[PDB]
Amino acid sequence: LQLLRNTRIFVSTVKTGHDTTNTQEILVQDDISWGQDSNSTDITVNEAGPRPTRGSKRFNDSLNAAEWSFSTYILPYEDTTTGKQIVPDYML
Amino acid sequence: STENRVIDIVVDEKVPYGLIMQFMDVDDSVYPPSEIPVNLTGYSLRGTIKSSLDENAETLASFTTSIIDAAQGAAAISLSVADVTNIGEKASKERDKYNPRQRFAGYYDILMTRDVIGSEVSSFRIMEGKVYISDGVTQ
Amino acid sequence: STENRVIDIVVDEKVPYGLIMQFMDVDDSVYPPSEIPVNLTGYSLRGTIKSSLDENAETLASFTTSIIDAAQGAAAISLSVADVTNIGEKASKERDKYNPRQRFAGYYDILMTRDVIGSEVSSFRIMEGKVYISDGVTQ
Amino acid sequence: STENRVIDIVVDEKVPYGLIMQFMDVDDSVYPPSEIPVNLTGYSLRGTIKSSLDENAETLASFTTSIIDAAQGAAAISLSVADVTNIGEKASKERDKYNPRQRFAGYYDILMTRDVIGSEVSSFRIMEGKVYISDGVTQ
Amino acid sequence: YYSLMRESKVIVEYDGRAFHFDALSNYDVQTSYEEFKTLRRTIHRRTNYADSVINAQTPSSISLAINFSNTLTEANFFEWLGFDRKGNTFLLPLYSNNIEPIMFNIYIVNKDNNCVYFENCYVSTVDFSLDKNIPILNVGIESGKFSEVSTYREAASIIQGEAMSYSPVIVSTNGNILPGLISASLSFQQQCSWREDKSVFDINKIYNNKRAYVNEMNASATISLYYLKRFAGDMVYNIEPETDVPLNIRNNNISIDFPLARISKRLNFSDVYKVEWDIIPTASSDPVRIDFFGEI
Amino acid sequence: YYSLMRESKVIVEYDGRAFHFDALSNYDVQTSYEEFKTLRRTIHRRTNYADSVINAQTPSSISLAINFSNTLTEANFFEWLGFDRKGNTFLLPLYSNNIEPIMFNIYIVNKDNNCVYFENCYVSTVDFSLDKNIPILNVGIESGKFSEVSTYREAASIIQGEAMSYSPVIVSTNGNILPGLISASLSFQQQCSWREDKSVFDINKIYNNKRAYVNEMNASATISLYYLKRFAGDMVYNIEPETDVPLNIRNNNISIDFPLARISKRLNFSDVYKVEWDIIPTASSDPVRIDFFGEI
Amino acid sequence: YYSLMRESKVIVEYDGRAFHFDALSNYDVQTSYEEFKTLRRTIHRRTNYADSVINAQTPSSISLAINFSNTLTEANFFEWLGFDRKGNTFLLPLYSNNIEPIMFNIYIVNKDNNCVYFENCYVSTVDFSLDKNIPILNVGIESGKFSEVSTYREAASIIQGEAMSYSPVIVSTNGNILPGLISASLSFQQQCSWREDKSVFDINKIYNNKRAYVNEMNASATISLYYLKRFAGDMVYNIEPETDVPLNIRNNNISIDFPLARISKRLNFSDVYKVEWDIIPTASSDPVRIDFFGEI
Amino acid sequence: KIIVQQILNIDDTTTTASKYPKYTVVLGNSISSITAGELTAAVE
Repeated sequence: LQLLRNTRIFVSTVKTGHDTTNTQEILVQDDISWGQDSNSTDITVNEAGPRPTRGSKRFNDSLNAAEWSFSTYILPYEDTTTGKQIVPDYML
Repeated sequence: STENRVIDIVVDEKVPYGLIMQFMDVDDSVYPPSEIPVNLTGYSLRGTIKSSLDENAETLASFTTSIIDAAQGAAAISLSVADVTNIGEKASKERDKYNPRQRFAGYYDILMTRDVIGSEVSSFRIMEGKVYISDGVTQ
Repeated sequence: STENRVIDIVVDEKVPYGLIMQFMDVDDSVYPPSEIPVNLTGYSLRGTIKSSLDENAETLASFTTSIIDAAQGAAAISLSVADVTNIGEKASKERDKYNPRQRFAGYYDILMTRDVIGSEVSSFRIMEGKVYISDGVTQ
Repeated sequence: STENRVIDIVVDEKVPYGLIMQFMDVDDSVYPPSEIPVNLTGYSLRGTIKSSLDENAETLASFTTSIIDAAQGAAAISLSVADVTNIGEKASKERDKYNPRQRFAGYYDILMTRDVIGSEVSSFRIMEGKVYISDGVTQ
Repeated sequence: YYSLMRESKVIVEYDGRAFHFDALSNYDVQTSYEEFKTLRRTIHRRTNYADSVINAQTPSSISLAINFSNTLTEANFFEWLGFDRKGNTFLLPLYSNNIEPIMFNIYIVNKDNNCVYFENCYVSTVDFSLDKNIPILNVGIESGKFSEVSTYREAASIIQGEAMSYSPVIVSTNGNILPGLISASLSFQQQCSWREDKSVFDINKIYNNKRAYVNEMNASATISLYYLKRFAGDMVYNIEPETDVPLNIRNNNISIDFPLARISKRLNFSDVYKVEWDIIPTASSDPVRIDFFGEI
Repeated sequence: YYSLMRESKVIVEYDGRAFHFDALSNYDVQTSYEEFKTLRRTIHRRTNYADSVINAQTPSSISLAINFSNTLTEANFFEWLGFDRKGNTFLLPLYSNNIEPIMFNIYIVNKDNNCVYFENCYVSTVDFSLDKNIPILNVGIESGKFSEVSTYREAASIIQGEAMSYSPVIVSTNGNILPGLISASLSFQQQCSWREDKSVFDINKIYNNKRAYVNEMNASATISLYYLKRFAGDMVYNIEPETDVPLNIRNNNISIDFPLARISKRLNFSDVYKVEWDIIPTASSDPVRIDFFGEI
Repeated sequence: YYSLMRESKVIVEYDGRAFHFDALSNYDVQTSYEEFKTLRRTIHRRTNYADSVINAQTPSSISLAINFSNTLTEANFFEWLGFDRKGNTFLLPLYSNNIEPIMFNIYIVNKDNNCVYFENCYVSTVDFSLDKNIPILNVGIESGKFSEVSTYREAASIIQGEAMSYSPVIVSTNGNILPGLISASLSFQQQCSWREDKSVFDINKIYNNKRAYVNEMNASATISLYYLKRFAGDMVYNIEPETDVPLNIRNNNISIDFPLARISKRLNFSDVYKVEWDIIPTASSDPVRIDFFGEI
Repeated sequence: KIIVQQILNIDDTTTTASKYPKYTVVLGNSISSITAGELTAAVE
């Protein structure tokens, strides 16, 4: 079973040919959240009279856009190969 | 347009049933149309009702058929009271609130052929649809 | 106009019942449409009442039937008082909110035949519906 | 009408380039406005391409320029294939989302002069814009 | 002393009797005067101040919304509208001997003698629907004259009783019930015109309308249904306009019958397909019938 | 550089002076050109492309909403509308020697020289109410010509000052105060027409309107009250239209007087009974008066 | 069995082929019959029951909203509207050899054979905008005849594919891009009239319209911009109407070109100053061009 | 360039395809063209 604490996050500029430059692991605090959600449309006949029809139908219509959030400590450091300062999430 | 091949029929139970069909050429040359009866000499009609569209569905009846007039271009098909009574026990048990007598019975299909072959083609599907039975309380 | 075959009936308890009907053929090729009395020679009527559409449902009554004025298209059908008593005994207790004097009792049909041509007969379900009993305090 | 001095250019790789232009003076004092070919005697053209507006930006090419039909106001400007190769080598890799065959390459200007009267000269910036290279798979 | 609609009262006076419509749900009214006005520009003097005079009371419209009441007193509205009456039955006469509509008289009453009186009036419309709600009857009236007054005729036995309980509508033809109802709406009318009477004899007097003549009557209805078919090839419930249909509409307590009617149809491809029937009597039709029944 | 209404400015120029209405609350404006267009269908060639030309600037409407200002500068609107002036007093002249309305000139100013100029204009309406809210004065103007321009005439001493404090309305007749006020609303007008001047001499030139003539002036008002009576049989507060009533309307800081007026009445049976008076001067009435007073 | 728009289907039939516009976003339709009616008042008998007859089907309007689809099938709407076609290019012919518009035929299909068929139709309008939203194409159609029917022609390969991805609009002139766009809106039309054909031969028959003739075509557009100037004294972006402007409008996937156009301008002093351009081709202009490009 | 086509019936033998339906079949449950009065007179 998927345990949330085992979660790891990688971001990339690309779908393929991932490398140490186009792709970056990031730290998180354990307050991460993510997901996607469904919009569903329900219809029923409004009827008069003594012996009305009664049922209903519904249809899945569309999805909302996916949403994500996470939080991170600010952590400036010196890039060991260049002597420049960076933070791990500069790509963001 | 399309041929309007799809037609559905209702049979009144405990009473004989018959349908007549006439084949005509038509020329639209003048306002009263130049319709002409087709010669039906040496043609035959077949048709059956089955409970569902399947390889081994139950068969309820075969139509009685004949040509009444080869030159008026008229064929007829019919069902006896014995056939339609055999229908009325095997059609389904649902009834509509506003229309309690009407019950679904099955699917039907009318097929015509030349009695002596043209060989390149030999038959065609005239018409098709489904059959409902109307319950009745007299004999 | 609407092809209505359907009419409900209201008999009344302790009282014999009778209905008269008049047949007219109406032609709308010319205006206003022309209404003509049907010569009712050689036709005959039947009909029955039973408590449900079911194939086992028991008969409650059958109509007396007679032609009245063949040249005028008049016929009549009727039920004796004893038949009415049987209806009233068998019928529901349930009342009707639009008229609490009426109680449901069964289904009916007045199947009619013609035997005029060639000594050969045919039959069709000219009129159909439900039948109710109205209660009466006068005995 | 709009005083548009500005037009962008699309050269094509591996292929020499050339543009012809026709000069007309249009007078709208009388209707419809009268269009007249400019006598192009004694005028001369220049122009250059370089990779940015910057004062240090390096030159990529300069136009061959010639008058064609002085009485008709015709002149032409052109670039040799080698110049086109230099453009294609220096130009950006970045593509354009409206036409992925086009790549940005620099800025250009075709400054023009007249030396007709009194042996004294004047010059003005008749046309200006960007220049792109279109890629070609045929070599 | 102010006044308040929430404790206003309406009394109708006719035939030397008076009707207290206690169960009023709403009403709306205006009153106004007509004026003649001219500015008389003139090159001697480009006058800027207008010359004007008030002449006449405008014919007020009146509008009422009334709930159906056990003891049925509101049937008198149909009686005044010009139906003939047979106990609780009302009939349209196929042709009518009236010329003037039935004139009647109205008090509006409030506390502190703060009363208003409308002297000549006639009914122009009665209109209601059975649309899945407590059936509310609208009335349109006109009145030709008004005044304020300190007093009103008492009325106490002819009071509109308690409201009748709800019940669902049915529509039928020859005892066939009609599937999938959505609504029924009815209107009845007595179109009239006032005869303009103003004369040079009326100069420097205020003028009123005094008599009107009946132009027309109408009875008409609308029905809304869901689109339904019994089997695909059926013909009975097609779009095409039927004619000479006998048609009957009722609640538990009210019944309306058209012995023969002409039906227009309109279809709307809303999310569920809807059909509207427009109903009218045919020229040969017999008297349309209306009945009322009191709940126990 | 964009532009913003929230920092736009309006300057009025007249008589070789300029008025800075600093205390503007709102304004609305449009500009447009008229065009002639024909499609010239022809059995030789059923042309599909229209032939058309632009000819003239449309006469722009202008609309302004202005708060009342201590230092009273907005009185010049009445002066331009064509009241005669006596210090702070304004009067309608009973008849007028004008034919053309008073022409004047407008700058709209913004940052970055982004300015607009309206060359010939006239006031068509001034209109306001004392309806239990900070009294806001509307103005309707027309202008016959516009253009964009890089600069404007400075104006700095003729600036509309601080807003006057709130105070409640009073209505009175001969010093009788009137019970149960709800609102008072006023309008004043200078109806005019442009003289159409376009000529075949103007062909292939853009054309403008240049002169207009005064058709009419109006002064009129409405009052809304609750319906009240002193005692049931009273006559003074009846519905019937009075005439030759002297009428005076004021706030703390503004006063209007009709020396003689004609009153129409309308009554509305809303939840509390309401009355509207429609007011107009009589032909013999003396000059209506307006006064302004500055708060300390 | 009811019916539902959420599972309705539309099929267009033409040239003995059929087009399945799968990607429908919305549609709206009505149907009705015309009736003749007279009340025949008569001093012998002031009849109250009207005499009336139904004669003809009304010409239905149809309205559709369609998303742009990869595989471009909707280009056939322009083909039917009467553009000439050159692969994916469409052109207005400067003059046209048509008299009748291109007739075509429509099925509306649903479950349970519950189908409807519209027999003679023509396109009257195509209309869309690039206003910062997924571009939705409206169509206005008329049809002269309808009926209900049990069946429809299958269509399965000519199906409108997947929707094209979003992209932002550009406007340009001679490759100058135009600063500060807000919107572009386009419309194209084929104004037509039905020829009224009803005759005394049609008495006691239901009548339909059968033929129409083309009155006009139009192509026109609107653009909304923020007001901007390069430097205060500039002339290129003034208000004054330019003429003979070449104008090009595109997305990633759609391109429209007016080789020469006439521009009206209107300016609005909203909170940020806004300008509207009204666009029309000049009589001498060459064929306006339209192109489509599929996304990869 | 253009191609037109139709189904091949069993009765039509063979002929050039055409831009219209040719045959029509008409259905009913009964004949209205003959009266019982005629048919009886004919037998009688």
